[PDB]
Amino acid sequence: SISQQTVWNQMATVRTPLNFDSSKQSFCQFSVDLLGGGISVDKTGDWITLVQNSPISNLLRVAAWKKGCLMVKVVMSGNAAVKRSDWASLVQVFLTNSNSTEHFDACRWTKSEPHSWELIFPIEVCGPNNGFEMWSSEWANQTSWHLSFLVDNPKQSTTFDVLLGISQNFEIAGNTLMPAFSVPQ
Amino acid sequence: METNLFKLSLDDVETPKGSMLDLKISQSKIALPKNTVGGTILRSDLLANFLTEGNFRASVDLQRTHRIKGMIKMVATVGIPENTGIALACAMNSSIRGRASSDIYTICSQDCELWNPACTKAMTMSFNPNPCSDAWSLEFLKRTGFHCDIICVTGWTATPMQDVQVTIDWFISSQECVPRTYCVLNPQNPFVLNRWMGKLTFPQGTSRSVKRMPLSIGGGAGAKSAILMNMPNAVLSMWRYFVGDLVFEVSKMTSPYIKCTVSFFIAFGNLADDTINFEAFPHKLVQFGEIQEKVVLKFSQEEFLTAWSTQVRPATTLLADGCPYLYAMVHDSSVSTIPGDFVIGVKLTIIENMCAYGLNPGISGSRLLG
Amino acid sequence: PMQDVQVTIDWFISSQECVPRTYCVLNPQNPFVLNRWMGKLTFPQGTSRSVKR
RNA sequence: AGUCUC
RNA sequence: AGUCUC
RNA sequence: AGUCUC
Repeated sequence: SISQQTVWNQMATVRTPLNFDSSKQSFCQFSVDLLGGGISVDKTGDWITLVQNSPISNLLRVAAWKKGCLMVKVVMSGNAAVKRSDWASLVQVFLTNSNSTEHFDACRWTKSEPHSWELIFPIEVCGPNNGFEMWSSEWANQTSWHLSFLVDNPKQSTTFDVLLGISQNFEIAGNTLMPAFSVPQ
Repeated sequence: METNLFKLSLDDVETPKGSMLDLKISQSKIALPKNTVGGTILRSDLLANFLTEGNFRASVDLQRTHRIKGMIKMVATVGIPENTGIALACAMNSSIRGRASSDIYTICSQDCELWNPACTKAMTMSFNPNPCSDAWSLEFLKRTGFHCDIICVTGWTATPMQDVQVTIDWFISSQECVPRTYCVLNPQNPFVLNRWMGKLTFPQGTSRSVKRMPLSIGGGAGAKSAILMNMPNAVLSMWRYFVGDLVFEVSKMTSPYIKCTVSFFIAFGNLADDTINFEAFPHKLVQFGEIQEKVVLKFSQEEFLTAWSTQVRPATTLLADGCPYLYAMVHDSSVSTIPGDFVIGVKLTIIENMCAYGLNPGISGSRLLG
Repeated sequence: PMQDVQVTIDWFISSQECVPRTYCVLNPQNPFVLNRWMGKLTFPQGTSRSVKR
């Protein structure tokens, strides 16, 4: 039973748009598809997003059928230049199994700590195959797990890192053919 | 006088059963041009589309039965003379997203067979399209995206007179489906890896042509500013260090007319190509018979003193690499009366009695395969 | 071939004894020895089916 | 392992 | 016879 | 069948 303490894997890093224009609207939104590996963003500005090709990130994108628990950790690193007394920002986090607006939320959080905060919670994959689930498959109208954010005042709550930890019971089967993963720099 | 409709056996939920003729569901004819080159995709489509060509005896059963328990069995057929050769691969994968890679490395991890028609003129393969369980169905195959790629791994050694055609007969097998799942932090024994190690080419002549294949196989296969990746290789990359009895499957992908004795052994990256006593290390000599195309090498874990890194920084040099390598070199010479290099393909099949330590944070990128 | 060829036939009196083989026209034996040539089939190189009847 | 072969 | 029904 | 092969 392979295991080691304190070793998560980086999954994504979303940087709020630098040219966000407060005057148009005050918040902006992005969503991370935890099991499919994609990041979605606003047309609110030029987002700087990135999905790291870490071991867990590569595994999930290529594992056809999944089942079991995963651990999620979100770390918001904000604008250190704002004085603590002028902090006027908050971010709403949502866990939904689909991006469709017709699906209710599995969970919901709202974080507003100044400069930085972290959020850790587990998610579990349950599917119809044999408890296995295929990412957004049309088969039994399967689904995924999306983590959506509504950042209010993107100039203070600027950065988000999403890390994932695999559990002892995570189990997969089958392979999904994917195009080459692009290596940065 | 009145028949009782209810008593009729019209709702029989049983799986298809019978002889091969009775269980034949489809037939595909794949075209193989005389000028095919290797890397060439002969046909890449949804499996459901291959299983749906032609109205054979069990064709409407395939379409009208909700659960099929037999595996899918295919019988590929095509013969070519001994003075030529080509290596074909028929690969099966659970799903596909976008313009996925068709490289032999990416496609051969689930259920895939590589054969050389100059040696094997009829090839059979059976598989379970649903690894999580013991049954499948045509709807499941369609809505799930189960994929099939038939590619040419190595082109013709000598081109045929005319164009060729490979015929594949598809059947529902009598053997039942069995699941194959991977518990990431708890590998089974043996661990089924199915990682392509590379395509080795040894040009005709007296040259040694030393080949070095790193055993730090985590992180996928390198590509141009990208990495290729398949599921089993992805799970092995989760661990930090590993060891095990390694089993390689070596295939002759070239014509039976190009002879060569290859020598395999384990050694470190820093040895010069001209090291005289490479063969003082435990080694194995491989020669193929005319019609023989597959050989299985098994490297015991006593060839390894310690577990090694699952992943090494891609730019690491041969001098600074501290992980073992699988070497391959020419023992005598690569000779023939027709032009062409002697080419073999190496695939790390399973790892037995494996032992892994720690979790891997990950290293960015990976080295290119052969 | 490069040159002309020659087939050599050696003839011997066998140790196996002769046995008759006659046909009673309106009373065939089983099996009935027919030895009928059905044809010489040619399948030219290519992907063609070349159905023969 | 599985597949294959026998 | 058969077919059918049971 | 036979012939052949073993």
